[PDB]
Amino acid sequence: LSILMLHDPEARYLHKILNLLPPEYYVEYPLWSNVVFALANTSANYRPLAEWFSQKCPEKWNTGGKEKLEKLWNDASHHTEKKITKRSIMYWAHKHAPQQYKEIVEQGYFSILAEYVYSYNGMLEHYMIAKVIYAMMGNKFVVDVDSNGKYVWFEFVLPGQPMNQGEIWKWRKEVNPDELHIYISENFSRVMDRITEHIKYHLSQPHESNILNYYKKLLKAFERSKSKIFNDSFKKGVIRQAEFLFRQRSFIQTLDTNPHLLGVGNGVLSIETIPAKLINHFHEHPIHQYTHICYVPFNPENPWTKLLLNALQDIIPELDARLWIMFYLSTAIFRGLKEALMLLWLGGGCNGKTFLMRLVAMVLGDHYASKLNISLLTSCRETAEKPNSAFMRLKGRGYGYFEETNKSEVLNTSRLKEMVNPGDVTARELNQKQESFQMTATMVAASNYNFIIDTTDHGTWRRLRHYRSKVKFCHNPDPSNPYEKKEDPRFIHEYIMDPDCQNAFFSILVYFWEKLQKEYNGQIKKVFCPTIESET
Amino acid sequence: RYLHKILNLLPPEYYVEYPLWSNVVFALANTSANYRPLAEWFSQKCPEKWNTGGKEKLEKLWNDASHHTEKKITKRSIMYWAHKHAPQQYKEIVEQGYFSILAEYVYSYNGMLEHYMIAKVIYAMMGNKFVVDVDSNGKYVWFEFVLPGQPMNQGEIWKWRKEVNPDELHIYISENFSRVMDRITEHIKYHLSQPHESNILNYYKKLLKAFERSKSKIFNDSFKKGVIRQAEFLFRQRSFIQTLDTNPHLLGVGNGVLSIETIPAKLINHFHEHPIHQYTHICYVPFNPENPWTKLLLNALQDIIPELDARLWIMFYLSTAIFRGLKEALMLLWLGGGCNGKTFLMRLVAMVLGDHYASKLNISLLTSCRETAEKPNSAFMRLKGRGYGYFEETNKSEVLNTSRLKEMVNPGDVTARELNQKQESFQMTATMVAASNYNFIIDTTDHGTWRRLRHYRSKVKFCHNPDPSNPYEKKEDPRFIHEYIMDPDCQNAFFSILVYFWEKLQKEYNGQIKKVFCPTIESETEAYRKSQDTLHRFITERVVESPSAETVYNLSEVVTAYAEWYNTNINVKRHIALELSQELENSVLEKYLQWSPNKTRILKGCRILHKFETLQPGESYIGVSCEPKNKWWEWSPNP
Amino acid sequence: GYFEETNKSEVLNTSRLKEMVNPGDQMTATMVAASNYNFIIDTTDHGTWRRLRHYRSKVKFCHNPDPSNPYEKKEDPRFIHEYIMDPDCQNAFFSILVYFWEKLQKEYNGQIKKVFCPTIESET
Amino acid sequence: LGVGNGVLSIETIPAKLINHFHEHPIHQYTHICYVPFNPENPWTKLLLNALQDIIPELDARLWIMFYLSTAIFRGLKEALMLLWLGGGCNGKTFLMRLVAMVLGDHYASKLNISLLTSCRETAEKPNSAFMRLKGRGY
DNA sequence: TTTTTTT
Ligand SMILES: Nc1ncnc2c1ncn2[C@@H]1O[C@H](COP(=O)(O)OP(=O)(O)NP(=O)(O)O)[C@@H](O)[C@H]1O
Ligand SMILES: Nc1ncnc2c1ncn2[C@@H]1O[C@H](COP(=O)(O)OP(=O)(O)NP(=O)(O)O)[C@@H](O)[C@H]1O
Ligand SMILES: Nc1ncnc2c1ncn2[C@@H]1O[C@H](COP(=O)(O)OP(=O)(O)NP(=O)(O)O)[C@@H](O)[C@H]1O
Repeated sequence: LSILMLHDPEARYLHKILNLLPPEYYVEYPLWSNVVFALANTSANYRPLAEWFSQKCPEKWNTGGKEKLEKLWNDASHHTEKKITKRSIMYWAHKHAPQQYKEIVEQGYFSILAEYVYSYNGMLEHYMIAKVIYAMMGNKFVVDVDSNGKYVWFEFVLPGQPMNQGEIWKWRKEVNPDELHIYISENFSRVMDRITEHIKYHLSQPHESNILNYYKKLLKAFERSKSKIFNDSFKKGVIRQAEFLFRQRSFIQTLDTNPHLLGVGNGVLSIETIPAKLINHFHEHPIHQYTHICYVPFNPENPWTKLLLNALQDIIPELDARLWIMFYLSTAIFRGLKEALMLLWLGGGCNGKTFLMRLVAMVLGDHYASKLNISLLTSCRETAEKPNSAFMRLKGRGYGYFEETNKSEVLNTSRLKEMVNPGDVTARELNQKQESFQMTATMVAASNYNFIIDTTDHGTWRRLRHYRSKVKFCHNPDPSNPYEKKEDPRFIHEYIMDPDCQNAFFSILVYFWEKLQKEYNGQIKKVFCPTIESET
Repeated sequence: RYLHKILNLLPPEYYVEYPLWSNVVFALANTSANYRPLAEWFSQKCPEKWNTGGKEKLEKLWNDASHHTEKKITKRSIMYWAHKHAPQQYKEIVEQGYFSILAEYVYSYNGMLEHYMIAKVIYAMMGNKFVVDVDSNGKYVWFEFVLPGQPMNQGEIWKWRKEVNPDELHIYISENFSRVMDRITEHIKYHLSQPHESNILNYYKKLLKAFERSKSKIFNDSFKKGVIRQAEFLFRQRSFIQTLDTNPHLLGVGNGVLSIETIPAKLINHFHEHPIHQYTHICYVPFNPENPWTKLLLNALQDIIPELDARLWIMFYLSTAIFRGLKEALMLLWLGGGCNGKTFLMRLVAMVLGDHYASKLNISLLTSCRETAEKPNSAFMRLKGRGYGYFEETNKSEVLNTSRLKEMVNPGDVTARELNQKQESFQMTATMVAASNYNFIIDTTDHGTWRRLRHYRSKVKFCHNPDPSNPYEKKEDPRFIHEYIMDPDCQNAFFSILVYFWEKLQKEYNGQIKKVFCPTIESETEAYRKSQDTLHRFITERVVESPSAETVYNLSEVVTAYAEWYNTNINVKRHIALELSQELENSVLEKYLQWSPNKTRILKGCRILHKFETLQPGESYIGVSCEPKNKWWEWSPNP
Repeated sequence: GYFEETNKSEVLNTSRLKEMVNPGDQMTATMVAASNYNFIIDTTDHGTWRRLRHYRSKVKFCHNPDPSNPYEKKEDPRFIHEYIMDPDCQNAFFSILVYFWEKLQKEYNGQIKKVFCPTIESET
Repeated sequence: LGVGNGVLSIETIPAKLINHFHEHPIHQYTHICYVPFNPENPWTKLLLNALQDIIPELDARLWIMFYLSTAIFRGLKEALMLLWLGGGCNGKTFLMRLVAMVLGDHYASKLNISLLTSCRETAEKPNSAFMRLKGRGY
């Protein structure tokens, strides 16, 4: 719901005061409505009644009594003879607990800035306004140091924002805090103006003995320092000093490490419990990478879902083989340690390869899936200090597919054991240090003739699976042959590029993952398919 | 004088106990490199037993302490002891100590403050928590000692962490330092409140105006950058990065520093002066067999290795992976058909040791590829400061070279570079374990090579579905690799097991794995060395004692026959005619090998088969043709 | 400079023997190469063979059985393990090296070809 | 030619030693100082006797000395190459090294026989040693 | 640190 909106820190400021109010307003009608009326007089933008619902009980005084208070708020928002100021709310907060009121208000943004202004005679520096900016904007930005030793910014993206598609409810990477710079020359300028008005009020007080000359000196110095907010070097120094306040020590190493959370085009998909849920609100899970596909729950009545299921029935005629292949491809959405399995798909001519495997790759995106070259499997390995950037193309992804065969390639079994087992793999990123990571990828290879397995040990044959396509796609020359069917080029030209088709296929994959988690205990060896076993 | 006050807050008990007295004496010797504050501390603690006499004996004891204990105790230990014994008194004195320095600078420079002044004050009040040193690239690097209440990464407690920038020190300047700066302002106001006299308040007014002008520089970014740049010369310790992780008896762990200097191993979870930077994520708990994870792991260890003596040997061998010092030149080959839990053990040891202390080494470094040592070669930098290396790759029955097996096994010195690094030299300190699926073929018969090689055969299979009544085949577990090796509690239990076995090795024997008696291992190694002698097999197979035979066999004929025999029976490979001649010369052939009138080695009679069968019937051929009772972890200390 | 690592009976090029022994362009290193099997010298040049000296050791250090042959003795491994890393042993050996340098400078005029040793000449 | 005591000018006979201010741009040099030829110098007499010993016949000695004297000139010269052959301990490897040493690193260089014997390649490969005789006369 | 060029 975002009861304390990150774009408005005055909501948090007022929620602290509403917590500070006595608990006599809790579970009662009359004075609760009086404070609601006063708060709507001060600011009628659905914020303070939401803070009332958050801090205190929303409707414990009367269940279903929300609409009466909404109508009272509407009557307050319309022209109202009485107009209660916020000073009544400060008076009630001071009446309930003076020391707690004082302790609450020292941590506010305005009090920090005013304390700096009064204690340093209107001279404002980088750390002071960096501290105020962190106080009022600290939940939306974060800083961390990467492997190269540079401070990197991250911003949480909210629905109303000039946002790149699919970035909502996630942390996006920033080389510079673009939003913070504008905020300093805009939102911060507004609060600076409030401090100017406060100084003018204290100037309007009587002269007393000598305080009025000090007040005019303070006003002159603060008016001199107020222009520094729009200066480029000052803003750069403020942002440089703010990197030590916005710093979170273990943010980058935690950034994409939960394999049960998947960034999607409308939020974060959580597959921790069945059924999978869509987090499209504020949360504390660090999520940076995503896929462009939006998650809609699986519904077979969707025309795209129906078309895709009919296509799946077309590609694999055997029911058990179709169920096994769907269960295997559903595990591509998981980026954790999975079972040591590998599927080899063999097809003669125009078959379902490059439509199905490419569909899985396009619904998972570049961060979660990749296309790999067959030189990683067939050619002999390179000396490990050479920076193999193709081997780094499966670091944090749960899906990989090979697609090229020259003429009955012979695959290196050492690379097969290295890239399939649930262990650690060491490799060097280009122009970077040699490092070890974890194998979390579901791997599929499509061939045209065959693969030669030189060895006959139990190690390479307990992790190898084989399937041969029984359907030939020849539209023009489609005979009575049952395994022969007429093709549509749209499946390779338009349907694989269509976002609705991709959304439907992603829903199918999530449904099959949940089916595997429900019927079995997520273990794919228990999937009893005689066709795949006999072909192997 | 400040340190004299710190010594004055020390209790009289520090002269009651002799070792604590000597520790403080050595600490003061590291402070002053003389005996003047040492003599002041002698007079403060005890002016009355030895009195003036024995002062030369006190200098002798100072010289003896300065050449002892190998660990530099310095100011920070005394400051910590003063905090522990007199915390409130410790809070004061220092509170005014830097306040006075700052006051001296303010009064002697008329309130105009610069980078070096506040850098000196900041060093006076944070010198025990930060350090600066120059690395190999010529850059000044900061290190911060991590305290328990801190925004701290996991496992970093009670250690030195590397900081690109002293972020904490920057905040300290705009926060803690600003507070002491205020105290100065309150002091100036007191002087101004004091009567003007002649123009003293005029001075206070001028000094005040200048100080309030310069007080706002503490929050300026360029000023703080200049202060931090000036503090790099004050926080600098000249031998820090070189000494950073060099004690092999100290190991960084997730709850502090584990010390295996003295049995039993101790967890330092308080202040210390040991330089420790690297660590493992595993927290150390003392060994307890009643723990369910520990009991499960010990059951797996008993089930994997059925004989007790070999189980004790491999456990004593793998316990030495926690030591990063000089160990015996050893290499263990574990051979099995991929159906045993040998592979479960190596990944477990690597995971409880971490990436700083263990690494995975490909078999390419032993089989074919040569060491460059002129390119970057980041792969050979993966055993620089680690105590464990395991080979977990076998393509198809790899043949390992003798040169690499003599290069990286013996405790010598090796030289390599890395990215942005020069050709630096380091020491081999890693316990090495190689997994074999098919076979390892030792092409030599060298006495020095075979003294460092150990072999043990896997005897237990594991299968998923069928699980027959075979005594040597049991059922596998889906979790043992997928869940039980990711679990932190299982890793903690296994690390406790490793520390217990290291302590057992140090107790029953003098840390030498040669003195450990395992007759099974000796019998297997002798059998493997007999099976790896291809020359003996060739002589037994193709050379038969032909009585009254006039067949003339010069070494060249034997060399050619053996070369065909080796290439045909063993892997095809090139041979040295001369070296082969010497090899066949040193064998039973000597009995039937004699010089010729032309001085040429010849084999009298002894017709060679030259083919299958075709052997001489006459004169036959030439080639001669416990139990664990209750707990297995502990055993006979003196079998 | 020293060569120690012998895999299997290394043959050695006469070119590099000519290049890296001669005082060409600057070589200032005393060079020792050790082997366990053989060095294959493929030449018969007089200029190459005069810069080569050969010595064959006559002592084998036996640990376990220790027979009573005068040319084999009982050894301790500490000489490789502990005694080479001790700073006091290193100081003593450096003192020995300096003493023998002074002895060479005194008894001869710093020329090692003037040192008379029939064993080395006979073995070479 | 830059020399250790100034500039040697061989534009006219006799060669002159510029040891004062001049407008000739000269950066590289050799460490050898130039003294005029004097056969009564003991080192010069020793070297002339060594040259008489190494090459016995007079005409070949004069020819080889004339050919080696053109190493101090850094311009276009005749297309010639001398092949000096011998059995054993000869005067070779001392005379050629002497010419290289008196000319220095800028004005002379040592080339390996791999430049001549074999392994001419496609010029994608750099061959790593052909600019070792960029601007030197020997 | 790569390109290279190791070959
Ligand atoms: N279920 C389907 N129904 C109808 N047409 C299909 C179906 N699946 C694929 N096609 C078409 O079949 C054609 C073959 O393309 P493609 O799938 O790339 O062949 P391929 O076997 O994967 N690769 P290749 O064998 O080298 O040509 C494409 O034009 C697709 O549009
Ligand atoms: N002590 C044990 N008792 C029973 N099963 C075990 C034990 N240790 C390991 N296993 C099982 O045996 C297998 C060992 O893991 P694995 O990664 O296959 O190494 P591996 O035996 O060498 N197989 P491979 O790498 O192909 O040679 C897993 O399935 C474990 O569940
Ligand atoms: N003029 C000379 N008078 C006497 N000795 C000389 C003279 N010139 C050279 N030598 C010596 O003769 C030896 C020949 O060595 P060197 O100058 O290398 O000729 P070389 O042909 O290269 N010998 P080699 O390397 O076997 O082919 C050296 O010891 C020289 O010092």
